[PDB]
Order: sequence, then structure tokens, then C-alpha cells
Amino acid sequence: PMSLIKPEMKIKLLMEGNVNGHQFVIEGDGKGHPFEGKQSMDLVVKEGAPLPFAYDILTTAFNRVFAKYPDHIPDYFKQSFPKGFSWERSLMFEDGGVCIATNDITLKGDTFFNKVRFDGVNFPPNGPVMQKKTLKWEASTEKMYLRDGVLTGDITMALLLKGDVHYRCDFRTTYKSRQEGVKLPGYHFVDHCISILRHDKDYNEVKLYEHAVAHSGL
Amino acid sequence: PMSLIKPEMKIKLLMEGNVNGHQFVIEGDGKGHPFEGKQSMDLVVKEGAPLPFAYDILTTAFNRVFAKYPDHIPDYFKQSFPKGFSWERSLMFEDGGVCIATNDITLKGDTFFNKVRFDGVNFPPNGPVMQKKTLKWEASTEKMYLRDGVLTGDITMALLLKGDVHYRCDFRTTYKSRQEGVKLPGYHFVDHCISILRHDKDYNEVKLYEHAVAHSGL
Amino acid sequence: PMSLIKPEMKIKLLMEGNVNGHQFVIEGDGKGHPFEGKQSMDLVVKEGAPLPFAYDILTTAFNRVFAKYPDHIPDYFKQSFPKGFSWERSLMFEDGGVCIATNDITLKGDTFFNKVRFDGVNFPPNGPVMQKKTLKWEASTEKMYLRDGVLTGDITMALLLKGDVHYRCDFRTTYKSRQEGVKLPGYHFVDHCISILRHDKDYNEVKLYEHAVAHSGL
Amino acid sequence: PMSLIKPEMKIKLLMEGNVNGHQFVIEGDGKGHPFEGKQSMDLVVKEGAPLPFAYDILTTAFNRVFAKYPDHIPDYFKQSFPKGFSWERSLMFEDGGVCIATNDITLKGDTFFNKVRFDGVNFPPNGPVMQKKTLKWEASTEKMYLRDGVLTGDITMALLLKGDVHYRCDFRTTYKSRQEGVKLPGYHFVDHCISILRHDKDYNEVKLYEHAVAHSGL
Ligand code: NI
Ligand code: NI
Ligand code: NI
Ligand code: NI
Ligand code: NI
Ligand code: NI
Ligand code: NI
Ligand code: NI
Repeated sequence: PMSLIKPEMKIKLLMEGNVNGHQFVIEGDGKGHPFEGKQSMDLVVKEGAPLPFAYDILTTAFNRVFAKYPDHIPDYFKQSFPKGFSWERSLMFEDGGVCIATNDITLKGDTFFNKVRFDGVNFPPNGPVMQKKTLKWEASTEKMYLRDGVLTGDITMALLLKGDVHYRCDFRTTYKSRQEGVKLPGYHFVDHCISILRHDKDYNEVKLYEHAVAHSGL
Repeated sequence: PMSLIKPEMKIKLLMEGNVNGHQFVIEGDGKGHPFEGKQSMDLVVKEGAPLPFAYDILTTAFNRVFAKYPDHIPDYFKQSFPKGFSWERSLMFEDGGVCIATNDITLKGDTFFNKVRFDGVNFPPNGPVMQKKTLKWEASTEKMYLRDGVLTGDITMALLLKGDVHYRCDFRTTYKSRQEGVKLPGYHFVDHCISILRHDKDYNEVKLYEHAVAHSGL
Repeated sequence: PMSLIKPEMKIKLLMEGNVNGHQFVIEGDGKGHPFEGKQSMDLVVKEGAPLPFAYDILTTAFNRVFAKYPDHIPDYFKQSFPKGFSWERSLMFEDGGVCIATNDITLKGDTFFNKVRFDGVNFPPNGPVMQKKTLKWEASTEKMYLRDGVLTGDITMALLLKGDVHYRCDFRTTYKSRQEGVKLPGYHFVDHCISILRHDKDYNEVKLYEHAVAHSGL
Repeated sequence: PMSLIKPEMKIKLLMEGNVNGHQFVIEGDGKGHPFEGKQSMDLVVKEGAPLPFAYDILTTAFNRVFAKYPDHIPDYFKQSFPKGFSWERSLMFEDGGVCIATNDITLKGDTFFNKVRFDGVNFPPNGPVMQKKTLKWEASTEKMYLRDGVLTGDITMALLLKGDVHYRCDFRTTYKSRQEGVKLPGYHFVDHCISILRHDKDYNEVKLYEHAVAHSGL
């Protein structure tokens, strides 16, 4: 595919989730610059407010199209349109918490639509997630490669916690395009930095931003 | 609590799930002998038939009330009524597949009602689960203990596959009672044996059975 | 093989180890009843005394011959003589500690000789292992099966700590016989209970005991 | 400490190891440019030749001093002299193989001396490691942070195998300086690229090279 994605795109998102039994719905309205690998979004909790867990666990669920890919690495994501692609992710936290997030991404006009599901279980009640002790995800480098023919990104993630300590989470995301004839990339990397730019007291309203750049390491 | 659960009880269940993008709904009608630790259930796929993955990954999601507890070990489950209890489980397969299952169990008359959710992601497309190469779960021994005050069961599970080889899965289930004043047990074990007694060609109809016995090891 | 192992056997052992940089040597003199699955041993720290870490992490390194096997399950271990067998084990603790233990077991007369190596790394300095806060390993059930043709035992292990909490460790042991024509068992279980019967203040002298019984579950 | 490490340094190394029961000794003679983050080494198998497993599993055991650190990130390694530092590492492969590597690094004149130990267990006999099917480690990005006060590096590593597929290994290295008053860095990254430049048929003689650069991501 010869991508027709534009330098400026809009984003609409709906997330339905359940973490440690707490049900919630979050709506997102955003935009981004696909070729610059930058995007931002306004998130609003529509059901389940106020959330009783760390908002940070949800943020990476709020689209690799927004990553700056150099010409020498096939861009699986920008090639995946007009039909779109979906992804599945496991988030395994070091204290036993486990989450699964999925997103089905489609395109209508210049807007990407995202149908997101997020489920989390086994978080210790007095742990940093249920006690809202997280400050941010540190920047990261995602390792992209094919597993049984499916593009997969593995990441060593870490949440900085109050008290200046880290809490590790291992990510595995599988990406599946619905577009025919996509050229698959070889082993590569995608640097990321996700940030909550601002938020209200209970995180009912959050401004999120991500910068991502693909590269060949070394 | 002084349990009023009877020697014969009925079971009603509804599971909504999504594995590797495949959505499905399964209804269960069963019964069991709580004090003998035995139960059986008739399962029918109501939506999403025929399932494109190994039915076995779902079976343990289809109630520890059905486990023979000796008098010297507090029975967290039989004490959890009339209000009921819920559980959350992570299933981590050795080839990357990850599932989360949850069940909210309630009681009406002599019938346990089960609201079950099952989500699975990252299964390799040519793996034993997506290729339906499983034969059964082997019997197991669940290790029960408290983690940050929450009763937790960890298990070394294994699926026997065609070709006489095994496929490992690690289970962690957290159990949370809604009943006040429940007496918590110390570290103990629960032996299990779950079996599909019979099924039709595509597993649209399955007869399931479980035998479970709690003990103190040694 | 038709085992000539006797109902009463002796044991000689030498362990060379290094945990978090601390080098040590421990000698063991013991005995056991192979067909009853019971054994005991006197252990003496010969170098590296006093150990600065929890002695309990070492104890399972101090022979599955000492397990009561029923007639219907092939006994890989009692069949492994006179040539002997060796085993390798990874111990993965939940806070990042990782140990590898190995033992080459031989037989001379009525005495099993054990050449043991134990290495442990990445234990947090203020963790329960380096701070000697363990009380005992809980009893366990080892799941025995073949992995790529090699007998393997996976176990959900747990150390009881001071303060009435548990610290999890996952075990994987691979067993390899040097005896020709050994009949391999199918999937089965081995219940264990290991205990330090008594010890001096710094654990320079320890009396250890293990009871183990193989079975088919259910 | 105000580092006196020079732009050109020499390296002497001795590794004693045992993988899946195979004992070996390898000697290394090399050199590097600490401030450029580049080093190379000539490795010779002195005992245990020819190795029956993939040489690649050993290569990262053959010193973070050789990493280009920018001025804004404290360099734990170049500050660790003249007394030196040591490190411990767990290598957890996706098919069950587990290795532990350790290195005690000292300095005499302009030469770093390395006392290395490498132990590996539980590798499937027909797996890529025991069958020598690896081609190289892909480049990587190590995530550096403090865990219970100890500098730790976690990495998502991957070995490229014959047949154009990847084999994952998770690394955790803990670094411990013997030098007093070292300024600890905050969360950061170290990009790496390790390569076998050339080797003889059985890998008895190997020319190894590494390029590494520390950065703050984004
Ligand atoms: Ni084209
Ligand atoms: Ni804030
Ligand atoms: Ni009472
Ligand atoms: Ni059948
Ligand atoms: Ni015979
Ligand atoms: Ni004592
Ligand atoms: Ni200074
Ligand atoms: Ni070559």
C-alpha cells in the first residue's frame, strides 16, 4: 500500500474497561501528526468516576500509526489503511497484576476510530496501582519483530512511583492488519514517551500526549 | 458463617468472551455436590459458533464451593453465602498466550448463578490453541494462600496435546468474598481434575465435570 | 532396570555455592528409606560461615530416589542405577532473585554421592532472603512430565516468612539418567514436605528432613 | 569520583562455565575506547572444545565502562575505579533455558581484569541453543534503574535464528560498585549492539565487538 494518511489526522476513541472489579467507560477526542510520531488526546471518564486505581495503567491503550518511521523500515501501520488494523496487548506487572487491552482501529475521512477494551485483575489492594501511587511511565523502547508471522512488540516498561522507586511491567502487543499486501518489517525498534500533560483531581479529565520514533538501533 | 449450602445444588452460567478477536457467548446449566467436591455442567455455544480455538482453554472458567474441604481447613467458599463471592484469574501460557477470566457468583434458592467473562490474546496463529490441538488439562494441585490479605490460588497447569506432549499454563486466581466475618484459611492445597466427558464435533455442546479436594499436603 | 536400591541407604554430599557474591561450601552426611520416600541429613558449613542469606533457599538442593513411587508409575530415579543421574534446577523468586542448582548423583556401595553447585543472584539487599526472614518452605506438589524428551518437574513453591506472609518461587528441575533403557513415566505428581528439624544459631549446623510421595492426582 | 579511565584501555578475561552439563573455560584478550562505548576481544576456548551449544548465549558475559555516557547522566561505571565493580545477570530464555552470569571487574595499570562465571540449565536438547541454530543477538536497549538501591538493567533481548525467526531472552543485570561515594544515575537507557566479527568453524576462536551508548530516551 502507498499510504494516503495525512500529516494531520483526528482521533475518536471509546474505552470500556474493568479493573479489579471496577467498571468504567472513557471517551477520547484527539489528533496527531502521523509522520512526526506525535499525538495528543482529551480523555473523559463517562462511567465509573472517580476511578479507584492509577490512571497510568490505562494510558498506552489510548495507535502505532503515530510513530515516525524512517524510509528504510517498512511501516506496517501507515500501510494498514483504508481497512485498518487491530492490536492486542498483555501487561504483566511485577506484583501479579495482569491486564489485557485491545483496540480495533478504523478510519473514516481523516479520523481514526478506536474501539478499546481494557481488563485488569490480581492487583494487590494495597499495591501502587490500587493505591494510586504512580507518577508516570518512563520513556521506553519497543522491540518489534514477527512471532509466528504476526508483528509483535515486546517492551520493558516501568512506572515511576511516589518515593522515587520503579514498578515494572512487561508488555507484549500483537498487531494485525486487515489490509492486503502489507510489506512486513524486520526486527526494529520504536522509542516512546507517553505523558499525562495535565489532569483534574480525580483524573475524570486527562490531557495525554505521546511521541514515538522508529529506528534500527546501534 | 455457618454454611447452609446443601449437599445438592444447581448451577446457571453465562460466559461472554473474546479470544484472539473471536467473540462468543456460552450458556451453562449444571449441578453439583458441594461437600463431595464434584460438579457437572451442560455447555452450549449461543454466539460465535463454531469456536476457532481449543475449548479446553475455557473450561476452568466454568466455583471453588465445589471442593471437598476437611474440617481443619476453613472453607472460604462455603462461608461466602448468602452474599456470594467473585474471582479473577490470569492464565499465562508458555507460548505467549494470555487470558483473563472473571466470575461473579451469586445464590438464589438452591442455584448458583455465574456471570463469567473470558478474554484471550497473543495466541500464535499456528499454536496448539488456535489450531485446536489440545486433548485435556491434566489433574492439578492448586496452592492456596493469602497475598496482601486476598485469598490466592497459584497453579502449575498443563494441557496434554496431540502427539503426546504438554503445553504449560500458569494460573493465578484471586478470590474475594462479599460475606462479612469469613474465617480465612492458612496455606493449603486443592487437588483438581477437570474433564470434558463428551462433546459434539465442534464443541457447540459440551458435558463438563470437575472433582476437587482440599488438603494440607505432606 | 530392575532396581537393587535397598530399603536403607546412606548419603554423602558436597555443595559449592555463591549467593549474591558470598561464596560457601557445605558438607552433608545423611541417610534415607527410598521406598518410604523419607530422608534426613546433617549439614555443616565448611567455608563461608556464617551465611548472610536465608538457609532455606538451599535446602531442596540437599534426590528424587527418596520418593515413594506406586507400582503404576515408572520410577525414573530408582531405575537410574548403578550409573546414576543428574539434575539441573532454576529457582525463580518473585522479587527477582534467581538461582541455579545442579547435582550429579552417583552410587558406591549403599551410599549415594552428591556433587552439588548452587548459584544465586539478583536478590534485593533488603529482601527476605538477604535479610534472613524465611521460616520454611511450605509443602508442595511437583508436576512431572517430559519436555522435549527430558523428565521435568515444575513446582509452585512458597516460603513462609516472618509476619505471616508468603514469598513465591517457581521451580523447574530437569532430570537426566545415565542408565540405559530406563522406562519413562507419563504425567504425574510428587508431593513433598521439606523441613529443617533443628539448627544452631547461624545455621552452620542443620538437620534436614524430606518426605515425598508420587501419585496420579485426582 | 573523578574518573582517570583513559580513552584507550586493555582487557583480560577468564570465563569458567557449565551449560547443560558441559564444562568449559574461555580466555579473552581485548581492548576498547571507554568514552566511545566500543570494545573488541579475541576469545579462545581453553577447555571443553568444541562447545556443543550456541556461542551467542555467552557473548554478553564477555563491562558497562564501555558505553558512551553523556554528561547529564551519572556514569556509575567510570566512577567505579580504582576499586572496581561486579555484576550479576540472569538470562531467562523463552523455552525454559536459564543462565546466570557474573563478572568481578578489577583494574591494574590500564587493563581491566574480568573473572567471569557462566552457568546454563534447562535448555531443551533439540532447542536452538543446544542445536547451534543462533545467528546473532539483535541490537538492544537496556533500561537502567535502581531496585532496592542497586543499579539494575532490564533488557528485552532476542536471538535471530536460522530460518528467519527470533528467540527471546529476558535479561536482568545488577551492578555493584566497590568504590565509595559513587553518584547514582536516575532512570536511563543504554543502547547496545554486540557482534561476533569472525570465528573459526567450531567457535574455538572468536573475535567479538560491542558498541553501546547511554541516553535519556524520548
Ligand atoms: Ni506497493
Ligand atoms: Ni499531576
Ligand atoms: Ni461463626
Ligand atoms: Ni473428544
Ligand atoms: Ni526391564
Ligand atoms: Ni529455628
Ligand atoms: Ni566528586
Ligand atoms: Ni559465521
